[PDB]
Amino acid sequence: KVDPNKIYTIDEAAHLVKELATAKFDETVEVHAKLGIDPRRSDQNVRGTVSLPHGLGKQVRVLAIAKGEKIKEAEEAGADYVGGEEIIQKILDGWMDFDAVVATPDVMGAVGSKLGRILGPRGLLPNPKAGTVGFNIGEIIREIKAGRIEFRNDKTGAIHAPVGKASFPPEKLADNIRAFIRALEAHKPEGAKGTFLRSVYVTTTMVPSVRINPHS
Ligand SMILES: [Cl-]
Repeated sequence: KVDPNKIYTIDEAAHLVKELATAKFDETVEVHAKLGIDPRRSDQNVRGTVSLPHGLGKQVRVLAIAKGEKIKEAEEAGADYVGGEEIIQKILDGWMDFDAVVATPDVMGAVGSKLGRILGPRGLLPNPKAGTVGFNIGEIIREIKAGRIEFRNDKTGAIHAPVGKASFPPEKLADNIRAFIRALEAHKPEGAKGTFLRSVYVTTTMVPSVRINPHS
């Protein structure tokens, strides 16, 4: 009960995420967008933050994956669950309990290579360009906690970012996308070519993609 032909309004995807929302887990919503830009040229590489008016949810429980001291830095940041390969294994074991995952570059080769089949479809997979991956584990642990998200230029000019969860009532979820969008829009360079937002798409684990009208 999804139409490939159809282009969806921000509201229409929003209600459609809930239709398809399963109760076995609360799914993070993500907006994906093709930015008309050329990442090759450095001037349109887009970097910017926005505060989702309702955030990622209010009691955001964070899983930090890291090595070294940055593990302590991560539980002194106030992370609800910290760890290392033990933590990965406790996921493969089948433990999904967290609302968010963040990580240092250091472990990403392992987290990327192992957790990808599991975290990714649920929008729990750390990405540096979602501002969930970095050596400053402290800021990310708080910013994500503070509900602030930062987009970064993908290599092909994609962008992703968590917009919140499928349990959100849909109007509250709509406000998030337009918000992220509005702050996404703000960052177009001056010498950019045709329309800044080429394609934008809503996703969850049950809606592999919708294409939306970002101005609706
Ligand atoms: Cl179901």
